[PDB]
Amino acid sequence: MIVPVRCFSCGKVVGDKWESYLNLLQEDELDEGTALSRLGLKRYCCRRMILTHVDLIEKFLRYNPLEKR
Amino acid sequence: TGQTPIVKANLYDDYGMDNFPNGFNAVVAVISYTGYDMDDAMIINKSADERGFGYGTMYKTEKVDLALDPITQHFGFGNDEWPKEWLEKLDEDGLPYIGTYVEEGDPICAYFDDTLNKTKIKTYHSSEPAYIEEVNLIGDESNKFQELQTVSIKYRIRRTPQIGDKFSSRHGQKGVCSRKWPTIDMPFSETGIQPDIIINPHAFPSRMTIGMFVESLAGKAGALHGIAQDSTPWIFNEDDTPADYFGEQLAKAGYNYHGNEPMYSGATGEELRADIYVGVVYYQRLRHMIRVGEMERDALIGHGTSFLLQ
Amino acid sequence: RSLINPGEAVGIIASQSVGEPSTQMLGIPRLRE
Amino acid sequence: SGAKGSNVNVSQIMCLLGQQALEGRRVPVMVSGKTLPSFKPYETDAMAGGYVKGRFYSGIKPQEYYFHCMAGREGLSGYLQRCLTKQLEGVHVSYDNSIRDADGTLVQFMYGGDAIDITKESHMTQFEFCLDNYYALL
Amino acid sequence: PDREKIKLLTQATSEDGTSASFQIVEEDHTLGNALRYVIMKNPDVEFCGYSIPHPSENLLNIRIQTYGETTAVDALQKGLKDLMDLCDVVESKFTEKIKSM
Amino acid sequence: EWNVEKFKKDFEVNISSLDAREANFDLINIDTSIANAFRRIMISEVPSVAAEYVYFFNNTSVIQDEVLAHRIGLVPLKVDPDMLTWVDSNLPDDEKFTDENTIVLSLNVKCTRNPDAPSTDPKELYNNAHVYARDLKFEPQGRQSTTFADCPVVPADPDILLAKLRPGQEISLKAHCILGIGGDHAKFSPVSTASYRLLPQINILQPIKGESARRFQKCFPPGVIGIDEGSDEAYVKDARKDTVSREVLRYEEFADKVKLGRVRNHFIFNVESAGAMTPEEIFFKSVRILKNKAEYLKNCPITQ
Amino acid sequence: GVKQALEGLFRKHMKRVNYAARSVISPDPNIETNEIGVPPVFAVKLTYPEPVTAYNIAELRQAVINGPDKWPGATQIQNEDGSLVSLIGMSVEQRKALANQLLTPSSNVSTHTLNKKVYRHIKNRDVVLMNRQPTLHKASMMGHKVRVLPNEKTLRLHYANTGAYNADFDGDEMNMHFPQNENARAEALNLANTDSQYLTPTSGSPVRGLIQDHISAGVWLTSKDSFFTREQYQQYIYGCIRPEDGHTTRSKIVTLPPTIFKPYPLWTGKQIITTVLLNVTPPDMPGINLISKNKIKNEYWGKGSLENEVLFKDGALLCGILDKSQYGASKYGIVHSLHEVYGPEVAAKVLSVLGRLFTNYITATAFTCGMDD
Amino acid sequence: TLKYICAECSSKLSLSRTDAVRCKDCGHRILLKARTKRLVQFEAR
Amino acid sequence: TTCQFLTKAVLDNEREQLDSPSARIVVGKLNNVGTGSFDVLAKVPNA
Amino acid sequence: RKDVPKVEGLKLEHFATGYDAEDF
Ligand SMILES: [Zn+2]
Repeated sequence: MIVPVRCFSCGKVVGDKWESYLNLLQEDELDEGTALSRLGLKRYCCRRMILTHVDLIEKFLRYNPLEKR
Repeated sequence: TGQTPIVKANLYDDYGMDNFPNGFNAVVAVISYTGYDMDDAMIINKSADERGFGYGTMYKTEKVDLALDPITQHFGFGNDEWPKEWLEKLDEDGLPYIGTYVEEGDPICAYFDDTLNKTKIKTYHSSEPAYIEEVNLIGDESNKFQELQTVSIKYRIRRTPQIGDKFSSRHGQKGVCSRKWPTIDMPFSETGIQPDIIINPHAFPSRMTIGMFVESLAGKAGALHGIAQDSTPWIFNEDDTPADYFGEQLAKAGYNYHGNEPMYSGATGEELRADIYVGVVYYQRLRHMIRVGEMERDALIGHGTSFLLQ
Repeated sequence: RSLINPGEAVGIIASQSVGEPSTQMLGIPRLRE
Repeated sequence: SGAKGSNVNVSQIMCLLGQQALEGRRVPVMVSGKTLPSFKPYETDAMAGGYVKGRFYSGIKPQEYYFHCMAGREGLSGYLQRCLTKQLEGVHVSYDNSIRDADGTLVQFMYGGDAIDITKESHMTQFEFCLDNYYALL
Repeated sequence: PDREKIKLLTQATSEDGTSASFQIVEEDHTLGNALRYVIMKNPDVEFCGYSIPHPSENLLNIRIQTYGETTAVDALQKGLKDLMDLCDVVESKFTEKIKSM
Repeated sequence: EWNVEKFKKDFEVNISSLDAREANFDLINIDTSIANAFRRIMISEVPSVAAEYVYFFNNTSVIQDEVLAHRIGLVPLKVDPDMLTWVDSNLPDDEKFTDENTIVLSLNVKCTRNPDAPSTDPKELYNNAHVYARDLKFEPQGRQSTTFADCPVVPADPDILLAKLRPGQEISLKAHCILGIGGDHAKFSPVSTASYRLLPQINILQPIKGESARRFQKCFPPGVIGIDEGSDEAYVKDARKDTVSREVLRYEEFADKVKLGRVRNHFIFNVESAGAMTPEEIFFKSVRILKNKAEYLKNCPITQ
Repeated sequence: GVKQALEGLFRKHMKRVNYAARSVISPDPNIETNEIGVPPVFAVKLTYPEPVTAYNIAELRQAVINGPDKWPGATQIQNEDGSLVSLIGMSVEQRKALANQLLTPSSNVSTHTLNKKVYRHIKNRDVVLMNRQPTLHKASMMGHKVRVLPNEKTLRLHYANTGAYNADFDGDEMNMHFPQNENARAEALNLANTDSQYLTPTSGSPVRGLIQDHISAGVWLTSKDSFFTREQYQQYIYGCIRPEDGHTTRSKIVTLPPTIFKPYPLWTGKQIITTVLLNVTPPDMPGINLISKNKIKNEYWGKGSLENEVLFKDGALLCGILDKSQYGASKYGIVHSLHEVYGPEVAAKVLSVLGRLFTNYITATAFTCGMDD
Repeated sequence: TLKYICAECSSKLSLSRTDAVRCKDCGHRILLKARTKRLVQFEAR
Repeated sequence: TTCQFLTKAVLDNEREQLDSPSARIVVGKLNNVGTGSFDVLAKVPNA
Repeated sequence: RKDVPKVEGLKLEHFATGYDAEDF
């Protein structure tokens, strides 16, 4: 669904780094690895957290029974 | 909490399997430490489970139809007759409040039948308590004479990983949850990480699931460098070994070539005898949670235990 | 002091001693004959 | 150590799988004389017959893979005991050491010819043992 | 004073009176290994070790066997008194180095 | 012979880097049993504060009540403890929660539609679409609403996403933040990672000068092996920078000409905070807990 | 027809009994090999009828006060007139009153012979019949000693029982039967128990021994290279031998002198095995004398080693390591040799002691494997 | 405030006794029960 | 063949002595094997 | 059969506790 709060392995807050990661890939045109480094993710456990995040919430939200069309 | 595999065949994307995640990437250590893990039993981290690791939910739907041609049973509550505290679960319409916690015996719906002139209820009965997720009223199979008799109620049953639940890697290595081991009591890595799942080393010599062994050093390499690795069959050769391929990747990152990690004991705190084999493996949580016959009669005769038989 | 004690169901024990290892197996057709 | 596995498993891992035996014989062969569409009709080669030179460490060729799949898959007393137990249930040891049926009819004049409990007849011939532990057993 | 915390296992305590096993509730390796280390520095302590009967039950067992002229109770009391002073040394040196920075 | 004053003579502390969040310090000539004890307390004993009882009034969002409640609990609050007393569990809810035992955080968000030219951004297309940790409004109640005047309750990380909404949906809740320890739930952890690593020892048995010295230098991280000249032997400049990869041992020319060990007395601690307390405060409290644990047993009656 | 009704009635109904329990089995090396870990859920249900007497009036009065929801309590009380009084709906006040009325003399002469009964729960000294289906042989239905383990939801079973039940902890289920009289108790404790079963009657060979980690631990612990300091040595001794749990035979842990005196005092690994026997075997009897062999050939241990020859002289391991061939379910090994000289109770103690020793020794000395092999 | 959401047009329209079980805005025979403002106690675990 | 053996029993006017394990189970009598191979009597002191 | 092609750019990314990526 959404970006998890804290890394499952150690507990480093990762939830505030999802939108910022996409901005580093789009606007800054950086590679996956360098983008994660600038966010402050050096442990491979914290690295995979954001790198491997799917974000199905954006797919899920497109079905809204409260608004027409 | 669905997760995309680091170690995967490229055909996973060709079938868009990311639309339906089947598991999660877990820190798995091939270690015999707790003593509760052995052959068919594996250990899950308490602090991991507390953080929502491998959490699942189960939805069950029920159809409450009033058919058993003249309408007798009507959804709602009858006047003058009303047994105590039923309004806590059901709304004025006799249907339950969507979100309400229900246990076996609690009223799941309310109606009134003129044949008995009494206000009756359809009880909820199951060993597992639930919450109401969806209530849908369906008044079909009629042209102009419309009235509701059919209602569909969906129950949300929360399912945290319990001792007994099966877990398996993508290599046919299934094991029941023997215990939810605390992180303080769990073995801790040099990096400061304690494994999410513990697999016993005595599982591998009989099963010969070496795919999991290469998956461990591939998953670790891909987590560090941030790159998915192809684990499509026959990609590698006898000359081009994956253990050498991801081994080089592990050495380049700053870890041990043979996929090992220096780990410390959670109890004594001292460094363990040798470096423990740790990596990132994609784990799957499996959905699954008196007659005394002639043979038992025979066994009680066998012991010569006549009063036990009596 | 190595003598046996009457009251032992040697009948059941015998059939169990022929039955139980015959699961590991000529074989059962010959034993049936 | 005998902890798990054998030198046979070790040799399949580090050396070779060997000849893939199917129901006592080699690999099944088609009416065309071909063991696989890859091999020549009536091929006089060990590989064609199912002999795998490859090991699990280095990997196995597709022909060897299919042949291993054959041999691997190839591998994948109730009433007899019930008939004996129903007729022997009553048969036991009597207080006169003889083997008697439920109705008192004699089946065996003795349970061997020495009246020894099998769960005791072990160190009864271990004379050196008994000698080294004379005062302990006395 | 709470009596459940420290208990003397009389079924193992010497008639009089150097060897004796003590059972502490809500404790493990944390105090256990630290306490047996300090008790072992005592020249009168002959034998000392700690043992946790089982992880699920909140118990800690510490055995103190001494030579003469000192009971096991005294050896335990000295162990606790020395560990307190040891911690004061650690706390004093850490405060000093914080200022020394 | 070991004395507590003889320990003071040899025991040393070395601070490499002391940041506002993480501190890298060394504990020289101390036992494993003491160094491990501090690390265990700086991850279990150290408590903190955070939501515990989320009281929902409405939740029309896609995110289930249980999940949304759990997420609020996980959000670390920039609240200093000691300001709060410990809650008692035996007395009922009307007596249980007080101005000294509980902190209240409210969340009241309603999503609507906005007119903009259309992929279109959710902040442009809808109003109050994304619910953040900063949307948890602090509500001071009772006897003390002046004690938190110069200390407002704000989440440590405000930009934490809590929920995503579409017009028509609403979230209405009252969260009761209480005092708890990390052993009970991870949502009470104060420090991220408190771990120590032993000082790596590289025992050079042979001089191994020449071009083999340049080969030996590449086996360890850049700032570890230093070479004087072609001769003058091959020394260890900074053995502390070593990763302990054992890369030098997987070469026939060095496998017998070098030994890889450690300094059992020397510990390199690395302590990062979650944000509530400074890494020094977390270590100091760990030493204070070990002392108090030994003190509590000292002034205690030895029963039976 | 009535012929059709009987065909059959004889096979299908000539029988569901009452009072029983079932659960998935979970492994446990901290309980005795003759015990069963009973979840507190079962312990508060599986009551019993304990007749109130002068010797147990104190124990049952508490159970009556405690009631049906506080363990160890009581769900019901049966008067001498034959009537039953349920304690389920009652508050602490009525329960206290009934407890002070348990040992009152019967006014009625027609029931003066009788005494009241208290339907209490299960204690820690009751017998149970453990059953793992199919019950192909009587060893698959043994008597276990109840050990109520707090915060448990599964039946805990020791690894020594795995063989006889042919039960693997792969999500297996076991039946627990709680016999309700002393004659049935005596039978489950002395005939169908779990002790007197070290040697199967099929071949008179052992079916009891340690299985995997313990065997690998023993090869390392009893190796020549394994040395231990005074602190380490004494720890390994108390770690597996606890006098308070009645593991000792001397009421004081006796210790051998070190094998190395100068420069540093050091104990060998084999000396731990000597010390464990020295504290579990009777003091009145002499030490064990056995010349056995190992599964591991001398060639593996280097030049001129005799480490294959297992040598025990006056209860002292002087030569050879210990394999599956010694403390496994293998004939004429150390455990079997101990079983013949000192009996079944001592051999059981040695198995539990060794089982603990290896478990604790492995904690400090883990073991893994790689591909380099 | 009594509510019933239509399955098709998503219109929140409640209807009493002796009324056709159908949405007013569009001819749809399936309705969804809406929620209100209640108090649901939860543990942030 | 329960009814067949029963017919043969009736025609013989047979007396089932209840000495076989099966017969004893049918009539609820204690089996004569093992613990049922003897009787237990209590020694009483008064004449 | 053509062998797989190696990758590109693979520097270090793990150092001591109080040491950053200052050493090139
Ligand atoms: Zn992390």
